[PDB]
Amino acid sequence: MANGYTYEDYQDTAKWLLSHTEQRPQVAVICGSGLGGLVNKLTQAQTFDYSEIPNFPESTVPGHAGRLVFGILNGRACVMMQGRFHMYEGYPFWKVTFPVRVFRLLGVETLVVTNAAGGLNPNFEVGDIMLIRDHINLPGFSGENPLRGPNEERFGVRFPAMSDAYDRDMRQKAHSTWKQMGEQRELQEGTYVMLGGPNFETVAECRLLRNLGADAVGMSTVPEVIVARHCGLRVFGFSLITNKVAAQKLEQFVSLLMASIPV
Amino acid sequence: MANGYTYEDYQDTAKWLLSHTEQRPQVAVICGSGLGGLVNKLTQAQTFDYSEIPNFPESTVPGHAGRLVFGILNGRACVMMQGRFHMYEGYPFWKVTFPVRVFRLLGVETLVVTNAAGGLNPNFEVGDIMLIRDHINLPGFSGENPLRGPNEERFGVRFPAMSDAYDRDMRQKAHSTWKQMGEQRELQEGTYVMLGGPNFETVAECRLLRNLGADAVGMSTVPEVIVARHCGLRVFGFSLITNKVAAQKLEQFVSLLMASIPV
Amino acid sequence: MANGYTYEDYQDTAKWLLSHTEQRPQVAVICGSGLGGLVNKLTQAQTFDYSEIPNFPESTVPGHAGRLVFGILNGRACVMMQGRFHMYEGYPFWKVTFPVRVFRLLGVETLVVTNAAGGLNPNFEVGDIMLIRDHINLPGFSGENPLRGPNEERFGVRFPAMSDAYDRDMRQKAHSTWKQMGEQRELQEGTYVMLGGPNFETVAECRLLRNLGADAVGMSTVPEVIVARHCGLRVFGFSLITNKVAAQKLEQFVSLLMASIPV
Ligand SMILES: [Mg+2]
Ligand SMILES: [Mg+2]
Ligand SMILES: [Mg+2]
Repeated sequence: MANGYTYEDYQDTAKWLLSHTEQRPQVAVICGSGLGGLVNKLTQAQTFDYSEIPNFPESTVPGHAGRLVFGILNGRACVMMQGRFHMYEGYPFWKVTFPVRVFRLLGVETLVVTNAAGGLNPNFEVGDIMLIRDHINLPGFSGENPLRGPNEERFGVRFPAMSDAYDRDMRQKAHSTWKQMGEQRELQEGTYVMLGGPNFETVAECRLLRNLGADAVGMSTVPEVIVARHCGLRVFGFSLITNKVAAQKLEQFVSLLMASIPV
Repeated sequence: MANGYTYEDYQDTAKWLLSHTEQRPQVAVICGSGLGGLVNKLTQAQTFDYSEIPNFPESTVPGHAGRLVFGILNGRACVMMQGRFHMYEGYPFWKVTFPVRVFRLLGVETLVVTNAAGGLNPNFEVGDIMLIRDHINLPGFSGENPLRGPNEERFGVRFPAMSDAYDRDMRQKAHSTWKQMGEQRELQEGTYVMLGGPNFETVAECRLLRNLGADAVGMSTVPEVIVARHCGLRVFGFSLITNKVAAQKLEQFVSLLMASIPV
Repeated sequence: MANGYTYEDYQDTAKWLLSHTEQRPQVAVICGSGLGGLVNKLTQAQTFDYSEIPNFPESTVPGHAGRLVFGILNGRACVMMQGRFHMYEGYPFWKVTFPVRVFRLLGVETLVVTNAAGGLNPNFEVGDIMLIRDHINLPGFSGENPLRGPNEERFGVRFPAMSDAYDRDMRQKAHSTWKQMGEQRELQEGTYVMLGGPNFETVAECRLLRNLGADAVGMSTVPEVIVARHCGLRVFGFSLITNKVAAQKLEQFVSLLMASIPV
């Protein structure tokens, strides 16, 4: 589906935000299912319901508060999406990813994505935290892509590379930080595969996905990462393994990682 | 694509049907390609062309009569779709699956799906009947799903499970019944994979599908099963292997199975 | 997505072309990325910008000139698409494939497709030329197909076969011709897989594709081949391996092949 937002639309929203808060975050965090508590660590917090922000889509899924919260996390200025958007809600990817481009226009340089996923790797257990090393974009194979349509050169190039999407340096930082935390369970890492949803997978589908090389499965994140890389944002993320085919722990982990982010 | 039918639309159609026949079926059967003769076993039959039923889509494929027939099959009150709808016809899944929700609103509790499929399992031969044990929804991987869009809580939940889609008890019943039939060829069973169509598969595609764990391939059924499970219908079905990459026999088989359906 | 062009639309465009040139090509060639120089071998050339041809879509990708050139190539009357259309540009397949049906209505009998692709087969090296033996249509698995919607019987059948898409005889001709050329590097051949794009693949995606049996990957061609076969055109093509996950050479090769095309 071709994008319906104009560059000016993104700019209008960014301007509105800049004129409503003194906060100037360099980092943006998208909180997935059951990860909304991450905004509780914020100091000097300022909240905006998605409904009050011009052009913003709305979270219709339970567990997704639908609020944009600016604040200081571990001495770092951040902006968090307390809840996100999903294709299964009826949103084309250009709407699901709208905030990512707005963040770039606010001066954000790093995007942290989080989600709740089903574990396909047999070595994963419920409660595991998997650093996303790579992804498999199934909807993208059929053309469902947030970048579909005329390319906005002011954001990025026509054919963006995706092989280096998840920042290697941050991957290293995450592991070092996990060790400083003294966690008994090792920090997992792997490939996240996105499918449309909303129904849960069949066994045949799960076997298929695992054999495709996927370690975790979900219905989000990938489109946001694609748009982030297209506009030049540094990206890193984690999947909270909510079941085998921790949230508070991940929030703590992300808070410590703020200190490791460059700039 | 987001659903265009409102709950009331389904209700209007169900009401129209209830006011045009005294029949009150507990079972619904969708007859796929070359399986239209199944309506010939019906007693006290009452037919409605899809064109005369408010809100109903139309069968444009040859071999699909495009008629809804109520009647008694093996002493069981049934409603049969003599012909179905397919995505390749240009129908979004919310239109392809419209009748399933109407059946639920008529008081139907069990849905039997049938189709003609190409055999991927090398042990299948033309004329084989494969009980559907599981499915692989390729269109669903890219987001093409009848459940896409706002969830209608009056039908079902936001994230329905699909791993237990094909009723285990009916699976057992089917096998016992097949044995009572004294059939020389064993009743096959496996995973059905759906793809969009309308063109037939290439060899490379067939090898791919088989290696994905699929036993049979077609361009229908899966969306109907997803909608059925979402609204709570018991589901079971069969693929008539029309070629290696029986109709009358399957009709007889389905007639006997009526006695095995609960309620 | 259902086709938006009527049979008459294709006919109008074909009529316009026939009334603007004396050229009556029996062969059509679609020049992919970096293959636009092929029109330089044409004698008695007549060019039409896509923008001046009624109903024609427009090439928005760099390297795609967006011109239709009629001319004589190796004593053979040809019509070449100097640049093509892609789904990632925002075009549904029925627009991407519009020219193919116009060519059929001009009296064209053979379609030669070319593209630039990434090599998945580990035995391929940059600069390799891969004769397309078969394809894997990922978008087609989810229903994204140029044939989706009501079937135009005046073009072809409802369920066209695709297993024999790439003409075997031309495959043989290509190899014989390559040998006459005295090329030191062997002519490769294999399966081309199409995905939507526009972003480049991740490593996980590349491993997946290779394991699916694909030898080369790109974001075009497959839809054109499907439409060509549907309307009865003889089809053959090549992928120029532009990188491992020659243009002038391929142009020379295609020029020699004109003599091998039947009729
Ligand atoms: Mg404040
Ligand atoms: Mg009667
Ligand atoms: Mg001239």
